[PDB]
Amino acid sequence: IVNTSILSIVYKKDDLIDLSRYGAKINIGDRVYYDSIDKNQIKLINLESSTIEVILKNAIVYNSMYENFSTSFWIKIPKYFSKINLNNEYTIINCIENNSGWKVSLNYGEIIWTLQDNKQNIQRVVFKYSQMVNISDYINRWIFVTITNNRLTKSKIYINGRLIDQKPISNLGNIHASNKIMFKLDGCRDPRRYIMIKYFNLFDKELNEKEIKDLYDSQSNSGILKDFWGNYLQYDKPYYMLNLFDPNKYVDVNNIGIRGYMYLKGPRGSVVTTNIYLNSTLYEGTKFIIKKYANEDNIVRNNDRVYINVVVKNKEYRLATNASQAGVEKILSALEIPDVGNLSQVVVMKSNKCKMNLQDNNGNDIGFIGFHLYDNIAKLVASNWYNRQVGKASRTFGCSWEFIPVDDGWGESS
Amino acid sequence: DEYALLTRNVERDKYANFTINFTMENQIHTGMEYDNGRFIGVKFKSVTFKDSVFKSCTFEDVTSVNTYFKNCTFIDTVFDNTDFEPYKFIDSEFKNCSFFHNK
Repeated sequence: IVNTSILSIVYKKDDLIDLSRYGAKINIGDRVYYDSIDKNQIKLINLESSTIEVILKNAIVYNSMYENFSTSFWIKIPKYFSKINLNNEYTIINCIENNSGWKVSLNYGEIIWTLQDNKQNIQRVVFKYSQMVNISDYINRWIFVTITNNRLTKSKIYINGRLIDQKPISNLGNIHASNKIMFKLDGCRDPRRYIMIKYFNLFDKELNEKEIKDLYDSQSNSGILKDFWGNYLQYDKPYYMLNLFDPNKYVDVNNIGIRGYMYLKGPRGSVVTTNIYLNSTLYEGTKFIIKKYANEDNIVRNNDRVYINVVVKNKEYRLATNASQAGVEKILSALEIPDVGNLSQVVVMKSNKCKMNLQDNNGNDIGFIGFHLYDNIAKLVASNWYNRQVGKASRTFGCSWEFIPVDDGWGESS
Repeated sequence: DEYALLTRNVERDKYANFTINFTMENQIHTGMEYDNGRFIGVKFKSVTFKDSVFKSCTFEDVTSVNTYFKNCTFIDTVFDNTDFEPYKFIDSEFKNCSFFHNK
């Protein structure tokens, strides 16, 4: 359905381009940034040169009372750290001219869609998210926004395919939007503020729920493993580990060597700015580094074969086990890397719920990595029961992980 | 109008880039600023901080008894393995502070 697009912005050969049939002109400011690793990820900062201005052809400039339209984009919004971020709505995508049109704005814990007709009547729908939560689905993580407008019924906002808010807009006269869309932090009093955005689209219809989920799913890049923030999972990058069965725990190592084990330990600590945020600490426990064994670009893809290093006292060790342990659960150890010898250490990454499949060197499954409780110690294990359960589509517990790298949009000390 | 409020704007005594272990006792500290201060293995016995600022400090392996922070401000500060419950912080403010392993 990315075919209906009257405007589709993507990166290409050191440039932004509109792939639609109207080849809109795109003026890029002097302080606009892109992710060297996922070049479609664009960062805008709180300066007047961090601008992307799209000039629409007159054929598609919106000037109607009735025409339906939608837009969609991915956005990553850093946590709000200070009281200066309160009651300071700032525009980020502006298509308003002479006080009519549309815009996307942000505020503390909010995404806002605004429609304004040429009598200056207004309707807003808003997505609100809390910063007073242990682990947030939204803070500083890529989310999919979609807003649909049916001029005879309702304006609607979806987050990750899911309807959040809807408001009647039939009270609204003619809307004459600008012929420029300005991507820019506008009116934002926090100088360190930034946003990241990718795959902006406009459509001249009201997308239905099915088309919205289809966009959500295909733009997910389903064969590339993602870290916690939604970025591409990367080799040679340290990651704090989160186990989704119980995210209030982190990974620790009791001792190095084949006698030691890794395990899950809680509770997590806390990060706090009084009245602004209170979350769980994510930079806790022993970090994992993914190391190559198998498409040469440093991105981790579904079914790649990797080794996992574990970081203990800022020294790298190898995740490994001997499958000859009695029991299906094979406890995992952090080994000195030269001394690993013949022990099982090759891991098949997978993106859809169990993430790491340990194999021996003959290509045989030792099992997905999760945990087992021995005398109230949640030891990490490789276990083929997980693999058998995913076949039965049976319930698994503990084989689902998130990799959390350090990230400036989260802001926790080091 | 014409008659304005008389408020002292007095700069704080600044101490920075230090480590403290001594289990200091029976003290009052007012108008102090501690920047990049490390309090490692410290027993606060009957100590209180009034209108003081801590920036980029670490409290680690700390215990406290009859010890309070009144109208202090903590910024970029880590409390690791301490016994600091909220009631010990009266009219205080935290900005980007971390708590771990709170006993």
